[PDB]
This record gives sequence, structure tokens and C-alpha cells, in this order.
Amino acid sequence: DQYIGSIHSLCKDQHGCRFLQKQLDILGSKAADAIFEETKDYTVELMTDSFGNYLIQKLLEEVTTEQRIVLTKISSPHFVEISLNPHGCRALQKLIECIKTDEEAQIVVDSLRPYTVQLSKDLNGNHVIQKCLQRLKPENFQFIFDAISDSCIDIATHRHGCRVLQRCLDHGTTEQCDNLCDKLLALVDKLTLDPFGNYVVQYIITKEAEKNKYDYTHKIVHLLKPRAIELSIHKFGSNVIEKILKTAIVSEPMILEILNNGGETGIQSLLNDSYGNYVLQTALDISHKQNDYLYKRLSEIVAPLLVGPIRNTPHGKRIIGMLHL
RNA sequence: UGUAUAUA
Repeated sequence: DQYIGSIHSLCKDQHGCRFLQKQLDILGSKAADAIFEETKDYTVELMTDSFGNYLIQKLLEEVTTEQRIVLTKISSPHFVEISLNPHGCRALQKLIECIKTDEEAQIVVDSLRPYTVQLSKDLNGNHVIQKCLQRLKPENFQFIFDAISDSCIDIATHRHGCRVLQRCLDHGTTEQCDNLCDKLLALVDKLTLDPFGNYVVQYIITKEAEKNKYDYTHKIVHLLKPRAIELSIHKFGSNVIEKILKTAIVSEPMILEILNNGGETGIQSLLNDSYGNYVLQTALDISHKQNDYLYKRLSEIVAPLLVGPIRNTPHGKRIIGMLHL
């Protein structure tokens, strides 16, 4: 039954600022009504605060629906300056973790919508667009899927915007995830080579093979394989190709591409180059385990090219370990 | 020997 207003100005410490929280941990069924009707005026710069967001974060766990909606309405006109902030994003993230109504949600989506692309590129913005994916219903977060679908290639090829795409494939709809993948698959040339998008391509495959249910993986391979050698020596592509190798339902046809079309030449290229090198080692490693004979047929066009300085290098030393297993 | 993300 304690005391003290003035709460507000405790919000400048980290101590009297971690105190208001000490106060609600052991409370505040009726105390977070106080704090509320007080701080409800500084919520925006409390959110963007180095210690203020903490109180806020916890304050929305404790507060009532009516009170959470009020805050949402107070912060809606500023979600952008909030999203782009180190602490703000973490307060705003929690906000979304708590929204329990198809109004709270329906308010956030109008506020975030005009700025979806923008916000997913931001170092701090993505983690909030990402959280809309995690916590919101699919009918709700639809706006994101549409925002992205439009700027498919730059969100896909973007330090930050790409992680968003992955998180869509993690939480979207078989309908949603599909129209997106039809947009992504039309650029898998550019996407496999890119330093970021080549992670997206791998994800598709990563995710289907969680489901054990393959639709795009095949379509991806059908488009790629023809250019197997070329991509195995490419700095980024060589990682997509290694993915396919590691993906059981596609290994063999890919290994067969290298044998068939990677000539005895194409395998020379794999041997000497800084990227192909690893492809070739993955090929040997798998086929050994995967296919009695493919290993053999391949492990024999290798054996004879391992002469000279090559036997010395880091990569040659490793390649030979593969050969008699 | 070869690729990407955030608070006291």
C-alpha cells in the first residue's frame, strides 16, 4: 500500500529506472494503473530510451487491454522513428508480442504498412517487421507479403531485407509462401550469385526438406543444374550447389550433372579453384555415403588428376583423404 | 584454404 508519485523522473536512471520494474514484478495489479496514467504521456521517448524501453516493455505485460490500446494509439503516429531506434524496436517488439485484439493488430498494420520495404532494410526495423510475422495472424501480416512481393529482388538481395523473406517462409501460408516463391524463382540466376539472396535460395530448399515435401526445390534444381560447374566455382553460387548436394532427394542427379557435363574437364576446374574445390569434396563425401557406384565412377576421374604440386596444397591434402573410403 | 542480422 506504499506511496510516491513522481514516478516519471525516476525514468532517467537505470536504477530508479529498473526500480519501477522492481515495483511491477511484485505487483502491479492496481499499481500499473498509476504508472500508466502518468507515463502515458512520455511513452514515445520512453520507448526510444536507453532504460525507458525496459519499464515500457514490462509495463505492457502488466497493463490492461484498454491501457495497451491507448498506448498503441499514442505510439502509432511514430512507429517509424521508433522502429529505427535501438531501444524503440525492442519496446515496439514487445508491444506486438502483447496485442490481443483484431484492432490492436489492425492498427499496427496500417501504421507499419506504408513503410514495409523501408523498415525491413533497417538494421533495427527488420526485427519488428519480423515479429509481425511471428505473432500476427496471416490475414493480418498479408500487407508485408504484398509489400515484399513487389520489391522482391532488393529485399531478397539485402543484408537485412533478406532475413525478413526467410521469416516469411517460416510463418506464412502455403498460398502466401507460394506466390512469393514464384517471384523468387524468376531470379534464381541473380539470386544464387548474390551475397545475400544466395541464402534465400538455400532457405527454400532448407524449409521444404523440413516438411519433406518438395515443390520449389525441384524447380530450383531444374533451372540451376544445367549451369552446375559454372556455379560451383563461383564464390556464392558454390554454396547453393553444395546445398543441393547435401539435399538427399537431389544429390544424385546433381552429381550426375558433374559427371555427365562437368566432363573430366569440369572436374579439373573443381579441383584447382578456391570454391569448386569444396563442391568436389562435398560431392565425394556424399556419393560415398549416398551411392555405392556414383562415388566410384567419380572417385576415379579424381584419382588421376592428383599429381604434381596439387598433392601438396591444403585442398589436395583433403581431397586425397576422401578417395579411399 | 570459401558467404549475411539488432538494448541497461
